[PDB]
Amino acid sequence: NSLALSLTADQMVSALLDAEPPILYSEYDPTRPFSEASMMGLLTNLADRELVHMINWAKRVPGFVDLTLHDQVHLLECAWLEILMIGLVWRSMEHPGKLLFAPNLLLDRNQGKCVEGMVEIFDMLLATSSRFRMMNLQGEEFVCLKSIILLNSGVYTFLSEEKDHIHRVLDKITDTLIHLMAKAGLTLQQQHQRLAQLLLILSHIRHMSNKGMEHLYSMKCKNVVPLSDLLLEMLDAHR
Amino acid sequence: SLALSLTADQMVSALLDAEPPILYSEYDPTRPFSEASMMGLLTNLADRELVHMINWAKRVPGFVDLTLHDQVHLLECAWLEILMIGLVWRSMEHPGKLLFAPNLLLDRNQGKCVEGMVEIFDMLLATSSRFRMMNLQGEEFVCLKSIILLNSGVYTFSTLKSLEEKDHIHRVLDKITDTLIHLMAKAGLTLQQQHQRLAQLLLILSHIRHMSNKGMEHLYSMKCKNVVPLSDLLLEMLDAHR
Amino acid sequence: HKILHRLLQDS
Amino acid sequence: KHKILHRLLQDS
Ligand SMILES: Oc1ccc(-c2ccsc2-c2ccc(O)cc2F)c(F)c1
Ligand SMILES: Oc1ccc(-c2ccsc2-c2ccc(O)cc2F)c(F)c1
Repeated sequence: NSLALSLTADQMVSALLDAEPPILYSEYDPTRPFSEASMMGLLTNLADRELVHMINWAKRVPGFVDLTLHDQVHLLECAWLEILMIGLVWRSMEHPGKLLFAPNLLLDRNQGKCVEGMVEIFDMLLATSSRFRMMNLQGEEFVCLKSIILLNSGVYTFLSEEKDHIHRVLDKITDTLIHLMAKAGLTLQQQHQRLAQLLLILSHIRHMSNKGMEHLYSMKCKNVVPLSDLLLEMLDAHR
Repeated sequence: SLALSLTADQMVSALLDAEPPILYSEYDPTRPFSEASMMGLLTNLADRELVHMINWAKRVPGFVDLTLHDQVHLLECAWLEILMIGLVWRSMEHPGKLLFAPNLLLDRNQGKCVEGMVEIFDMLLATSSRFRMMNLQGEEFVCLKSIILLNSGVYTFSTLKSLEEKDHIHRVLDKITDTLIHLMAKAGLTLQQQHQRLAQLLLILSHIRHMSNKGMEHLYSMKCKNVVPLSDLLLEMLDAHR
Repeated sequence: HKILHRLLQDS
Repeated sequence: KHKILHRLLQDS
């Protein structure tokens, strides 16, 4: 039996909030004109450090610890870029037209031009951020959506009881989301409508990850920007 | 607009009545199939399905109210997703097999006839297996398929008039959500079960997008590899994603 | 212009 | 197989 299923909705919210990773900083070199190699270096360095904190946060997601090691590996291998992106989108909400990669690394779509094929991913990220802004996405909802991505993105790729537990945890997070919306005063119809709107954005986040993964793969055999072994192994699992 | 004035039952009826037919393949069981013939059978089938899909989309409530350019954009981004959820749906009663056509029923071993096609086959079989475990209903399938058409390109579009076009799409999307909830309450589910099944159904669209992304890349690698000729319409849809 | 464009507007 | 991710999850 899993302890995560015994949690109430409030206890689930507080566990997810308490597990939030910290906001990291980028290099403080203020050389303003970015080159392709310099910008991708900053983002690669930042992303590799965020990955380490993502693993600590995953182990703190209710139900994640009750899975085997290989299932945890599979779920994170499949979702790591999605999870990075929804975090980037979230902390970019209060900065319309910009992406807050770090408090000291705030970029617009013009700066995406420094890297080939990056402006398309920026525009999608900016579009998701604006969509989160227009819905007044709340932090309690954000931590639910991010956990859903972790458990859901890889659960259909368990090829050859464990998946039954993940879906039971996913149902818990759903109950937690509805509980958050009823607590915010939304009617029954507004509740399921908002539930649907939030979950449909995950399909777009998945789309963005797939485009981002191809962009990272092409940078690998460009060999211009060196990639950490951890990123190479996360990247390698998508082929 | 008529889409916002439809009841839940009227929404389901309009969607069911618009269903496209199940098309046959030119599959010759005597013939041996190489890579180039299977992908020719699949490409031929997909190209004829695209024609029905286009005329199916016109009968989706709210789709006609969009501008012609918006209709093009939505179908261009969602077409493979719609083909795949349709294929997954009609394959529910055939575990371990994908029913591309009533006469073309393939397993993963035959999927190995094309390089890299195996991974996409397994993901489709898993999705069909998930629909079977969930006992997905025809009324829910047509809802999800219309959600894909309206949702997959909405983020990828500016003015006060173009905002009212995205606003209308989200109004239709909410109408379909009300329709799904109407279906689940009619089946005897409680409020907790209704929201749980709604989440379970919409989270599958994430995996369908993933399959479409992967399948799109495999079609691109085919167009260069140059061995299997694509139809003119399929090449225009393929160029829309790049 | 596009094939999809023509079929969509085709009546 | 050897994976850095194996070590990070065990030392979390
Ligand atoms: O915390 C984050 C760091 C980087 C990104 C991001 C966005 C587009 S590519 C990209 C990226 C990811 C991994 C990486 O190694 C390099 C990158 F540019 C993000 F979405 C979140
Ligand atoms: O009605 C359908 C026909 C083909 C597919 C399918 C599945 C994997 S590739 C693939 C495909 C699509 C277009 C095409 O031209 C060739 C293909 F192999 C489908 F999902 C639905």
